[PDB]
Amino acid sequence: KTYTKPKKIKHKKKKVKLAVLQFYKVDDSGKVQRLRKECPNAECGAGTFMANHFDRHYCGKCGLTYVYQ
Amino acid sequence: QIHKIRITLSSKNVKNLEKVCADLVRGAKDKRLRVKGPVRMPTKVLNITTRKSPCGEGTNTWDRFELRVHKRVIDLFSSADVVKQITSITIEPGVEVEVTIA
Amino acid sequence: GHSNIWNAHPKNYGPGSRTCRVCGNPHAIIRKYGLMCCRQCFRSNAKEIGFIKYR
Amino acid sequence: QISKKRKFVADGVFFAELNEVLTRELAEDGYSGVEVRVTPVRTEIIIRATRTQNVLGEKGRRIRELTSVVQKRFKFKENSVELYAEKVNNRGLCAVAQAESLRYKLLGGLAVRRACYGVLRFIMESGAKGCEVIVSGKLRAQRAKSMKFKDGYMISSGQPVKEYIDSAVRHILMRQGVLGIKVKIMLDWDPKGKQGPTTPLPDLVTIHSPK
Amino acid sequence: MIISEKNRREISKYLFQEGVCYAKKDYNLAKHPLIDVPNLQVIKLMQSFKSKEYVRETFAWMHYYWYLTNDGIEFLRTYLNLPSEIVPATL
RNA sequence: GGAAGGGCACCACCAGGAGUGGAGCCUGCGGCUUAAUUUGACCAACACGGGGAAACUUACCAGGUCCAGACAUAGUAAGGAUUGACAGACUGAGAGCUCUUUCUUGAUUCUAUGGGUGGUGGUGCAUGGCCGUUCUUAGUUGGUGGAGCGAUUUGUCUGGUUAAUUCCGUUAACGAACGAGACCUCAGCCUGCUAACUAGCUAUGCGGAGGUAUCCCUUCGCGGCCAGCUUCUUAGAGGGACUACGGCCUUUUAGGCCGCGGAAGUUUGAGGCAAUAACAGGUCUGUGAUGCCCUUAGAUGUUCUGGGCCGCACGCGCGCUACACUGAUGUAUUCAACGAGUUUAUAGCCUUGGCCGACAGGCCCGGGUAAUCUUUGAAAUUUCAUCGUGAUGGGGAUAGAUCAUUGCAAUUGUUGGUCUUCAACGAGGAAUUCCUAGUAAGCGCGAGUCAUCAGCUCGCGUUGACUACGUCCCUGCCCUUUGUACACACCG
Ligand SMILES: [K+]
Ligand SMILES: [K+]
Ligand SMILES: [K+]
Ligand SMILES: [K+]
Ligand SMILES: [K+]
Ligand SMILES: [K+]
Ligand SMILES: [K+]
Ligand SMILES: [K+]
Ligand SMILES: [K+]
Ligand SMILES: [K+]
Ligand SMILES: [Mg+2]
Ligand SMILES: [Mg+2]
Ligand SMILES: [Mg+2]
Ligand SMILES: [Mg+2]
Ligand SMILES: [Mg+2]
Ligand SMILES: [Mg+2]
Ligand SMILES: [Mg+2]
Ligand SMILES: [Mg+2]
Ligand SMILES: [Mg+2]
Ligand SMILES: [Mg+2]
Ligand SMILES: [Mg+2]
Ligand SMILES: [Mg+2]
Ligand SMILES: [Mg+2]
Ligand SMILES: [Mg+2]
Ligand SMILES: [Mg+2]
Ligand SMILES: [Mg+2]
Ligand SMILES: [Mg+2]
Ligand SMILES: [Mg+2]
Ligand SMILES: [Mg+2]
Ligand SMILES: [Mg+2]
Ligand SMILES: [Mg+2]
Ligand SMILES: [Mg+2]
Ligand SMILES: [Zn+2]
Ligand SMILES: [Zn+2]
Repeated sequence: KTYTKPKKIKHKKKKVKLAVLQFYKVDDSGKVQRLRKECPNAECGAGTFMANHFDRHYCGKCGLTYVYQ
Repeated sequence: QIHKIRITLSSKNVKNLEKVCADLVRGAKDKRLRVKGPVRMPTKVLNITTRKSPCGEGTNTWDRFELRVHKRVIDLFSSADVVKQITSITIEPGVEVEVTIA
Repeated sequence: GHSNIWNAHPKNYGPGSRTCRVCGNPHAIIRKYGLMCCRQCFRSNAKEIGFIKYR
Repeated sequence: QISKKRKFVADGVFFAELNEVLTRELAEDGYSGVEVRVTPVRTEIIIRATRTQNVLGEKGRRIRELTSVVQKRFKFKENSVELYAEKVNNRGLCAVAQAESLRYKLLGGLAVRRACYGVLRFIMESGAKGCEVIVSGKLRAQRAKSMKFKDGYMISSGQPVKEYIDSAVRHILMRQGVLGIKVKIMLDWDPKGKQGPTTPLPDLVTIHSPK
Repeated sequence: MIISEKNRREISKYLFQEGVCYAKKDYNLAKHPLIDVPNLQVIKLMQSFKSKEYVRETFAWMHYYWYLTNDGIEFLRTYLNLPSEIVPATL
């Protein structure tokens, strides 16, 4: 068979060396500060962060989105 | 303590059905009970006509398949316990017994 | 495929909603009396089912 | 709560499906047939086989597994359908058993002629009035052919065929294709009816000896 | 094939507890009649077991019948962490 | 065998009926066209593949997804192999299909090598099974004997007879085994048997109507499980026909013609089943039947969207509607059978009754898992009027407008209503099909397909004929004799 358009390539997740590492900040005294929000959904629970998009915050588990202006 | 017990017998084998009907009738008679029947309903003839060939070639020949169902009705004027005891007698395979009231 | 797309076409009726219970073919299905068997399979299994040829 | 027509058709379909499932499962174990008996709040399934030891397994493990799977597949209520295993009387008079034996012999590499002759002799010595074995397919060459072996009485037309003739057909998956084996055994009149039909042939007239 | 851990655990538990299992050849069936897991996942897990001989498979009239073997019983016991005393209901 | 003899067949004829072939249309095939218009089949293909395709079916075409690639080894990898996803763009598309933006999940996967799996993918000229045909005719083959050096032959036949290689007999054959027959199913008779509140009849009691209206007569409606019964209906067991009897012909046989009686005297009628040996006949597109070959992740796998299978200068096959008065239309009138029917969810299948509406249809009470309800269940036909020989009130092709139902979706009209338009067709050339009695033909009804569609197939009943009951002239079949330079067997 003959093909006109170039073959499509299936999506491959980009590799982040340490995505969790950048979600927390540790002070000298030992206090831990979270640089990203946590999803209020009960099912997601504590520890589940939401992406910091340039127009909103997105949760990867339940898909909840909060748009900020 | 007397009721009209309705007994419905269904089978594909006429001989077995008639033998079971006769056994039930004799059992009821031996107990001095009143027996009405057996009432033989019109025979149900399930008919299927299908083409013999598994393809479309050759003379179109057809197979006439029939499945005959025979039904009998027996009415007894007696009690549930006695009709149950009578129906407890051995029944050959292929005969379905149903006992109801009215 | 995507859940909303894969096998999403309704199949509530028509030849595509029924198949032979013996071989799974969707053609020449005998639905009379609930047999749900294609004609070839029914002709093969008629004796076992209880269908006799008298005429 | 279904009509009598649908009830009886469903009973027949269930019998056919159970027969096919049992044949597929117990092919090698030997499966003469199955019988289904319906009783109040209880159904009995009897498996007629030549090797009941294999069917039962060790301590009835295989038969218990078969009962459980049959119940689960056929929606039967728990502890309401139960399976028995039974020897087949005069296995030589059963075409299904003889057909399976011939299939085993052919799959074992035995010559077709020798296997068919042995089957014919066993059937005849088992008391059969007559018997016939047909083997069709690619034998010794790429061109298919038929081999017919026959000995004894045989009828082929009329009603008495349905009771005096017991026939079976089977397929053997050989290396180069499929071999079809047909076994046809003519029974003998049996007044008791256990080993043969309880009816004489239509054109058989017997005159009692005068005093 | 990708199967959730909970679904695999449920399938293995049911198989070990019952000793046998059937399944209609319906890939798109939402749920197995006897197991909450999808029919496709049940069928594919049973095929995986059969491939490595943990189960015996039979097909007839558009249905699968699976019977556990001794190796399958041992594997299920080890994987479910059940005591050696517990055995499938078939025995 | 355009050689002889004997016999047989409405897939042959004769004597005839209906016809087909001519017209419109439905449907299948070829051709053409097309992205595709998927494909098998050429007496024994062509309303056949149960093949009446909007989606599916679908195998074809233009595009988009997904793996439903087990298992083993190796690589990567918890400092994460890999899944899913909000928003924007992209896309036919609320397919994260893909890209941007980055969150979630955790060894279930990804990568490579082997090995699988699936395929309505090729091969029916590799096969199984099944079916059709040779072939609806009566034919076919051992054992032991006889003949021949042998292939072979007799049995299995001169003759008579039969539907029959069915019998009577003749006989180097005697005994046998298949086919035929017997057999089984349906229909035809039983005032005899058994039994019927899921079938009926009779009389009675009551009530309505009519007649002299009390009593009497006619006709309707309802109850009697302690009114009786089984003629009518149903279904089990049995009886019945065996050419039984009479007259003729025939070998003192097998048998044949006629005839009374009888329900039945063609094997009582119609079917089912059906031998040996074969076809390179059909089917791989019925099968988780199957060998080999091809493909197997940018798929010939699977799914989604749309289109096509229906495309129209043309030829052919099976059919439906007609050409009219033995008729069309509008009233009135009233006689079948084989069958089929639900998940009860507000309700699914058959639908009674009531209401709404011109129809198509809609709404509300309900019955039936059934001799319990639909089923109180057709048309042709009968009867009275209009029409008046005019392609006319025959014919209903084509087309416009519009309204309902099924379906997720009706456009290339799915189907069904109302009005309107009113084509060929005035009985059909050469050729050619089926048919001998409740048959042909006409008439309608049930089922299969079915969410909705029957001009088709399988059955059913209703009205109901003409002609013949003979032959080998044509087309073929069986046996014998005979010729052959044929054996791929005269399409030699
Ligand atoms: K014509
Ligand atoms: K045809
Ligand atoms: K074949
Ligand atoms: K001889
Ligand atoms: K193949
Ligand atoms: K099919
Ligand atoms: K002739
Ligand atoms: K002849
Ligand atoms: K000559
Ligand atoms: K010659
Ligand atoms: Mg015979
Ligand atoms: Mg016969
Ligand atoms: Mg003529
Ligand atoms: Mg014409
Ligand atoms: Mg075409
Ligand atoms: Mg012919
Ligand atoms: Mg259509
Ligand atoms: Mg499509
Ligand atoms: Mg399509
Ligand atoms: Mg495909
Ligand atoms: Mg062929
Ligand atoms: Mg000799
Ligand atoms: Mg000879
Ligand atoms: Mg009577
Ligand atoms: Mg061929
Ligand atoms: Mg077509
Ligand atoms: Mg036709
Ligand atoms: Mg009537
Ligand atoms: Mg006109
Ligand atoms: Mg008109
Ligand atoms: Mg002709
Ligand atoms: Mg059709
Ligand atoms: Zn969340
Ligand atoms: Zn089938």
